Amino acid sequence: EYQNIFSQVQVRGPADLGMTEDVNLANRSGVGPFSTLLGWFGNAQLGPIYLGSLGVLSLFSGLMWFFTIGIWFWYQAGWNPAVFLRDLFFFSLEPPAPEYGLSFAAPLKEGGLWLIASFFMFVAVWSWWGRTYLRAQALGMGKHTAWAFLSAIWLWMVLGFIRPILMGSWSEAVPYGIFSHLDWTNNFSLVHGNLFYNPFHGLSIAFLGSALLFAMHGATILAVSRFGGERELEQIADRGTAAERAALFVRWTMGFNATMEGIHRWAIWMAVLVTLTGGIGILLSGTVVDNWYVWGQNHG
Amino acid sequence: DLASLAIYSFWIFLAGLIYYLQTENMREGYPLENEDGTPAANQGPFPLPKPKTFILPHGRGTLTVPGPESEDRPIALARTAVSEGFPHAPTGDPMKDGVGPASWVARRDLPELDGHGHNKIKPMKAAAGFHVSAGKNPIGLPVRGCDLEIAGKVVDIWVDIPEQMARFLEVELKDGSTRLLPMQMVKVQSNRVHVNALSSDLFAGIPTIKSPTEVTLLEEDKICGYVAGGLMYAAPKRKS
Amino acid sequence: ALLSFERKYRVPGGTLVGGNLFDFWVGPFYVGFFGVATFFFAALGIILIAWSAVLQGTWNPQLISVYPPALEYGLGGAPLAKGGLWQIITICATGAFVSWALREVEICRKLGIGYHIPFAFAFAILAYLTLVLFRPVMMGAWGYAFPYGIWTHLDWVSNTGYTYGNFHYNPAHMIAISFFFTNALALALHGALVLSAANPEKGKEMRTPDHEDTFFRDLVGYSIGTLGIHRLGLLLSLSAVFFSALCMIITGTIWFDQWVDWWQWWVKLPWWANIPGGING
Ligand code: BCL
Ligand code: BCL
Ligand code: BCL
Ligand SMILES: CC[C@H]1c2cc3[nH]c4c(c3C)C(=O)[C@H](C(=O)OC)c4c3nc(cc4[nH]c(cc(n2)[C@@H]1C)c(C(C)=O)c4C)[C@@H](C)[C@@H]3CCC(=O)OC/C=C(\C)CCC[C@H](C)CCC[C@H](C)CCCC(C)C
Ligand SMILES: COC(C)(C)C/C=C/C(C)=C/C=C/C(C)=C/C=C/C(C)=C/C=C\C=C(C)\C=C\C=C(/C)CC/C=C(\C)CCC=C(C)C
Ligand SMILES: CCCCCCCCCCCC[N+](C)(C)[O-]
Ligand SMILES: CCCCCCCCCCCC[N+](C)(C)[O-]
Ligand SMILES: CCCCCCCCCCCC[N+](C)(C)[O-]
Ligand SMILES: [Cl-]
Ligand SMILES: [Fe+3]
Repeated sequence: EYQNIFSQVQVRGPADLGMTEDVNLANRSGVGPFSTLLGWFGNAQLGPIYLGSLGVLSLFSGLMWFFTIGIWFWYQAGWNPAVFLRDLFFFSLEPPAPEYGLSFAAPLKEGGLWLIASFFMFVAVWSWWGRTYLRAQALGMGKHTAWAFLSAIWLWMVLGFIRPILMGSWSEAVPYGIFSHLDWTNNFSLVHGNLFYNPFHGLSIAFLGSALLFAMHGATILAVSRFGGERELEQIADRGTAAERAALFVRWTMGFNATMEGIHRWAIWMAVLVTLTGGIGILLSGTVVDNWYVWGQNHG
Repeated sequence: DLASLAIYSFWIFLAGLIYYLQTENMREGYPLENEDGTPAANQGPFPLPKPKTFILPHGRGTLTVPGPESEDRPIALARTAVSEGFPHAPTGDPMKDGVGPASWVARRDLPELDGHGHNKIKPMKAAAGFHVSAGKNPIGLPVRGCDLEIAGKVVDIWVDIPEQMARFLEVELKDGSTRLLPMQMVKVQSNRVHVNALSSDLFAGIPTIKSPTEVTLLEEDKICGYVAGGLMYAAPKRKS
Repeated sequence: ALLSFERKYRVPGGTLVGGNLFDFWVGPFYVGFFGVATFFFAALGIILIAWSAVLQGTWNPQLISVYPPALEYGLGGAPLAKGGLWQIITICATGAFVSWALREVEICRKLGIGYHIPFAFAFAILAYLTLVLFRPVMMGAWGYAFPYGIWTHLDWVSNTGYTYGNFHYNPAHMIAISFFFTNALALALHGALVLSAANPEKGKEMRTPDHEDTFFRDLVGYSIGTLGIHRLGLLLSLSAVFFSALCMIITGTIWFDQWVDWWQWWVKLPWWANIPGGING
């Protein structure tokens, strides 16, 4: 038997500059190299990427965010490399003190730097979001990626922006650090009385769901690649034996049915619902509900 | 309070969503049938959805689903019991007949095309610029059956051009004809290709294609289905 | 009833055990020998779960809980009311799960397809057995296993997690977390990409995989492919669960102090353990 987890032989032809449609071809790189390494798992072609006004704005803005943080990490290190590498996970750029509430008056050394790095992240992410809608629109494709992406943006916006403003201070926001953002998470749950009693946390867990769905789905398309089932779009337009036997495993095992297109509707919604529910759970935490244990005792 | 409102509102949205999701996975294979092909009494709890229509690229028509459903081919089976729920025995050669693990679907007898309207799969001899870039080149290698007997040799690789992957092995049989073997169903080894699913005598049985440079969606199913079916039906001739 | 294309697939054979004896369907469900086993172990388990709920005094499903033996019993058996039922249910639960996976292997053989799905499933059977069998046995007692109850299994997670400080610091937990988060990213993208080609701008003809691969490339400079994305999803989720069982097998067995302190190995490395400044010193 052969399992199809790694390719057996690799073929290569001329680099693929891609479909044109309404794209502005003046914004595509040279094809990068070819990774024979990657070629065993997937495609071996790096590039071309598309970079235009929004792409630079995003990329530039996102490096600015990244550096503002890392600068601070050198200030904390005393500009010593040995220290920098030692305490890397321990450094942290924290939001303004509670005193400064929602103003932008905080000293650079006390969360003025946080506010700068936040602003840059705010530009970079929202730029990148508009990038995903426009890359699809130029190819005539539906904007399912931009809308699904909007779900993760939702949680991030609640965590660092929407809930801080609803609470009345930037200090409620997530810091920029490896171990420090971990402790904010533990802390948050303690203050609101065990997030385990937040019913939106619990659903967001159930959807995180996606491990099961993508385990099953990936397992299946591999199990039916002997009939070229990985070719899902033309199996949608003209059902073949791959789609028929993949429906029947589902149906014979546990009783309900999945179409080739249908299971991707299952897939996009399983995933988007993680962060969609989770954002609601955080948004309500501290704004409406002070103690989730106490809340679960009355349901009101 | 306001959080309790949020959570009932959600569970309602979710119920509507499950219903939506559920009816979307009914666009194929429904309405349910009885074993004799007539429409089953109990069709399940949800109704069929309003038909959506795909527009196939390249002027290849459309597809409205759900649509009328026929197998568009003869099924050589017969009941083994007098009540629903039991297996259906092949009345002929199940691989020759195309039932069971050897089933094929009557797809369009057309090749899948790439986004530029060209055949998606071409023999590498006729796909310019393509070559084996890593791994063992199977061309030249002899092909071996599950009875440990030589059935032919690889004379070409059939390649997906837009996705740049191997899809088939053009195996030259002993009479001079070729067949395609799914790439997913062979083991390329250092001195041979090995096919566990077919014994050597069933290689000439593999369905053949019409145009030597192109393979249609039908021919693809008939070949992949045949090769897969041997896993069950060629078992009387196999060791390990 | 039958799916309109389904009759041609319901041929005899492929069974692992028992030949044509249990080779049949009940409605849409395939039975097999292992269908029967599953239903056996399930029926048994449910019976004992309902029994346990009698000795406990409550029929409310939000309070039924089956608890492992006290730590005092170590690894021996315990009285049904004071730990025996968890011991039996756990045997049945395992029965039902392993029969479920074997039953899927039979379904795979009839259909002529790969065994990727029961293989993937077994990684989840693995995690469960880590929590209820491998970790307890290695720790010397079944009391270290989680209880079968809806909210009481969540109290186990808090108390087990918090025995080691903030569990976040478990290095294997960290990796496991990552694969879980990335799997979801990966799923959201695949789901969106297929559907955005199948359902393009209104009135436009169906996109092709070519459009799919162009989109990813335009967006991030690299596209993993249509086979690759399925290889990647199977791989992300299996690793996620793999490092989960790994983060729990080491906890309480080889590492039993607070997880935050495990990280001192890095800070105390001799070439910098003593440079002043930073956070440490
Ligand atoms: C995985 C690491 C931890 C753990 C930590 C958590 C945390 C933390 C949470 C849950 C949550 C849940 N867990 Mg738990 N849980 C574990 C092990 C298990 C096992 C098991 C190994 O046998 C089971 C059956 C469950 C079951 C459940 C559900 C009560 C709930 C939703 C799960 C879900 O959506 O998954 C994804 C699966 C699907 C979407 C497929 C559908 C699955 C259905 C719903 C299973 C229902 C089980 C039924 C109630 C059990 C009895 C059935 C018997 C026939 C009697 N947990 C271990 C101990 N679990 C969440 C919750 O809301 O709890 C109140 C939650 O927040
Ligand atoms: C001790 C800690 C507490 C606790 C406190 C919290 C808190 C606090 C939160 C969670 C949240 C989550 N918790 Mg909890 N949680 C606990 C116990 C658990 C357990 C468990 C014990 O088994 C589990 C499985 C979970 C599981 C989860 C997830 C379901 C959920 C996060 C969804 C997600 O994908 O976020 C990750 C995804 C994002 C953050 C979105 C990111 C989107 C942006 C745009 C990405 C930008 C990237 C940026 C540009 C960088 C660029 C990088 C390079 C370009 C590559 N919790 C205990 C009780 N948990 C969250 C939630 O939703 O709660 C309801 C949350 O806020
Ligand atoms: C106070 C709580 C602690 C904590 C304490 C723990 C503890 C303690 C554990 C974890 C474990 C996990 N935690 Mg942690 N963790 C915390 C914070 C987090 C956060 C977060 C955002 O902060 C996240 C995302 C996670 C994430 C995770 C995962 C890495 C892992 C859970 C998945 C798993 O094991 O699946 C594995 C899945 C299974 C075991 C389920 C198998 C299902 C079986 C096979 C089939 C069941 C069928 C069912 C009965 C059928 C019924 C349905 C129908 C009736 C037919 N942790 C905080 C700091 N975490 C767990 C782990 O790794 O377990 C090994 C674990 O034990
Ligand atoms: C390994 C990656 C992920 C994965 C994959 C996966 N799951 C799978 C499969 C695969 C590949 C299947 O093919 C199989 C399936 O059929 O899916 C539809 C399955 C499946 N995963 C399931 C559940 C499940 N998977 C989970 C997780 C995961 N599944 C991983 C995250 C979880 C989580 C996250 O906790 C759950 C709850 C089922 C839907 C199904 C297996 C059904 C099954 O085994 O049925 C036989 C058993 C019964 C019908 C009931 C037996 C009852 C017991 C005897 C009594 C109950 C004992 C139990 C311990 C009580 C515990 C209750 C409390 C904890 C609340
Ligand atoms: C030597 O190396 C150099 C210095 C060269 C570069 C290295 C840099 C380093 C070491 C970088 C390290 C970065 C790290 C560790 C980053 C970690 C980030 C984490 C863990 C982030 C987690 C969560 C963040 C959240 C939730 C942020 C949300 C933010 C927003 C929603 C933005 C909202 C915007 C605000 C509040 C301000 C907007 C202002 C206006 C006026 C609109
Ligand atoms: C995973 C991200 C990869 C990005 C790929 C971008 C590579 C483009 C390289 C520029 C090519 C120009 N030149 C002259 C070197 O050929
Ligand atoms: C994130 C993707 C990383 C891909 C890692 C590359 C895996 C190489 C596997 C090689 C095995 C193939 N081989 C040589 C045995 O035939
Ligand atoms: C898109 C499919 C939805 C599948 C639903 C999964 C149900 C899990 C139930 C989680 C229980 C939530 N709650 C409030 C009781 O904690
Ligand atoms: Cl693994
Ligand atoms: Fe898919």
